Amino acid sequence: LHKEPATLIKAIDGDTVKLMYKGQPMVFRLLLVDTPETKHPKKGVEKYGPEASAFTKKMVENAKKIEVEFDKGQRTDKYGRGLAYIYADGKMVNEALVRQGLAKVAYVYKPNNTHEQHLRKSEAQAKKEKLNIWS
Repeated sequence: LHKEPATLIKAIDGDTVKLMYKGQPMVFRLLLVDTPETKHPKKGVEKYGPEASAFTKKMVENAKKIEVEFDKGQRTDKYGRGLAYIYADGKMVNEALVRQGLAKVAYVYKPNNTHEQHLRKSEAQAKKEKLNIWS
């Protein structure tokens, strides 16, 4: 896998950010994580939804460099969103959310599962520290 440059357009939610990638605006879904959401009616603004959402936003908005990293499998989901690991100055946003107790590791679909073990290891530590979702 390799990293490629992207430019922030808009953070949309804890798990979704809109970026300029190869000169086209695109919506990106963070691979392998489930954050509580502020969107979609049903549950509405699920608890820790505003917080997961503010974390992703500050993280990408304050970065000097954003990079995207596609995994080995499909690069788009059925809604046309890019499926990627997103990095802000070197730091993986997907892991940071999980490390902070602001996301769980989602259900996994090979072969888009390269950082799966790393993420589960961060999730295990957040649960052991009983942070946010895990308190």
